[PDB]
Amino acid sequence: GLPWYRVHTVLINDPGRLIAAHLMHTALVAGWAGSMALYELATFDPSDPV
Amino acid sequence: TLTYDDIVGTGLANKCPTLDDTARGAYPIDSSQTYRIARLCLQPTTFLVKEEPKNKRQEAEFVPTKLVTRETTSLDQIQGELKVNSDGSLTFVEEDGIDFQPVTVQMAGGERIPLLFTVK
Ligand code: CLA
Ligand code: CLA
Ligand code: CLA
Ligand code: CLA
Ligand SMILES: CC1=C(/C=C/C(C)=C/C=C/C(C)=C/C=C/C=C(C)/C=C/C=C(C)/C=C/C2=C(C)CCCC2(C)C)C(C)(C)CCC1
Ligand SMILES: CCCCCCCCCCCCO[C@@H]1O[C@H](CO)[C@@H](O[C@H]2O[C@H](CO)[C@@H](O)[C@H](O)[C@H]2O)[C@H](O)[C@H]1O
Repeated sequence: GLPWYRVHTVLINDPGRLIAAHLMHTALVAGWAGSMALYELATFDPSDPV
Repeated sequence: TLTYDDIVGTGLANKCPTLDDTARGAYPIDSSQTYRIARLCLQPTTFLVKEEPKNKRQEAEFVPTKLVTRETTSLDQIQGELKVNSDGSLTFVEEDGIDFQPVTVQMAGGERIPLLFTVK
């Protein structure tokens, strides 16, 4: 048993599975990035900037 | 010169009659003779839609809009007598013709404004 709060330790020396991990975080933050954008475009009212 | 198989599809059928830069002439109005208008054409080019008041009474302007239909805008074949009543002024009286076209333009924001472009 490895504790749950350590599961991600399996990468401390796997530059491949680390870059793989890091690649997935970036991918998610972009998803969210454009994701958010769309949500806002789908609800932003431009009719009055005053 | 240009015929149907000559205009079909070119969309020239919507644009109407031009006068080569030779104009600036003067069509003598007899007054002792009755005049009529054979063909009066009206070709739309730009449509504007006064931005609904903001509520805040601050002079609303007419903004441009995108034509969501196609080249189905021109009024043509319009005719009627060009009456020459006293004091030299002319008065055209529309009698009949393709004097109306349902146009729909997509506005700046998102809306779609359908109007009945006419001169009935
Ligand atoms: C810069 C980013 C960063 C990175 C890459 C790491 C990386 C690491 N941390 Mg560290 N950590 C960080 C920031 C970071 N930490 C911060 C800011 C704190 C203070 C809160 C800590 C506190 C901390 C502790 C106390 C421990 C680690 C441990 C570890 C190692 C294993 C992690 C694990 O098992 O996760 C697996 C985790 C889970 C199964 C639970 C996740 C639960 C949270 C509450 C859910 C939140 C979810 C949500 C999606 C997150 C959004 C993130 C937000 C910032 C946008 C790993 C090397 C462990 C270690 O050293 O192991 C020997 C360990 O015990 N970290
Ligand atoms: C030639 C020089 C060089 C360059 C330009 C980079 C560039 C980069 N490194 Mg790498 N690195 C290098 C040498 C280099 N490294 C060496 C010698 C090592 C030791 C083995 C490492 C070890 C290393 C680690 C351990 C990590 C990085 C990471 C990263 C990225 C961080 C920023 C990011 O994620 O942007 C976000 C992405 C973009 C918007 C850019 C996408 C476009 C790229 C440039 C093209 C990808 C296609 C190309 C054909 C193949 C990849 C080439 C590779 C050299 C990067 C970035 C792309 C991190 C990572 O994994 O990133 C996710 C990371 O954790 N690097
Ligand atoms: C520069 C800014 C930045 C930084 C430094 C980080 C850093 C981190 N991110 Mg985050 N992320 C960011 C921006 C950033 N992110 C953005 C803009 C998004 C888009 C919304 C995400 C989305 C994201 C996701 C979807 C995931 C991460 C995860 C992670 C952690 C991965 C490593 C790890 O194992 O941690 C170990 C864990 C920790 C120390 C996290 C606790 C720290 C935060 C601050 C607490 C948040 C509190 C939370 C609401 C309380 C829940 C409690 C629970 C009991 C109910 C790391 C702490 C992964 C993760 O946390 O999985 C384990 C993950 O799945 N990030
Ligand atoms: C390919 C390149 C690329 C480009 C051109 C953009 C462009 C944009 N992004 Mg996206 N983004 C990218 C990749 C890219 N992104 C990637 C790979 C991710 C992760 C998946 C994201 C995640 C992301 C998020 C989460 C968000 C954006 C947002 C935005 C918009 C502007 C926001 C802003 O002001 O950021 C400014 C950023 C910074 C302050 C970065 C500089 C960081 C510090 C100051 C420097 C640290 C430097 C370090 C210490 C080195 C030393 C420096 C040395 C010279 C001395 C902009 C359209 C925002 C938006 O509006 O969403 C639509 C937003 O919220 N992006
Ligand atoms: C099968 C196949 C394939 C593949 C696949 C792939 C590659 C996939 C991917 C996938 C993916 C990649 C997926 C993803 C998913 C996602 C999700 C599921 C998300 C979600 C999200 C959310 C839920 C959100 C939210 C929100 C809101 C609500 C608002 C605000 C903002 C936000 C956005 C945050 C190929 C092409 C080869 C071909 C053959 C077939
Ligand atoms: C090929 C790359 C593709 C990239 C992704 C592009 C996606 C573009 C989506 C943008 C977000 C649209 O968000 C959506 O906007 C339209 C207006 O335009 C809104 O439409 C709203 O006003 C129109 C009138 O203008 C009403 O007829 C409609 O019933 C009402 O919901 C939607 O309520 C909103 O949910």
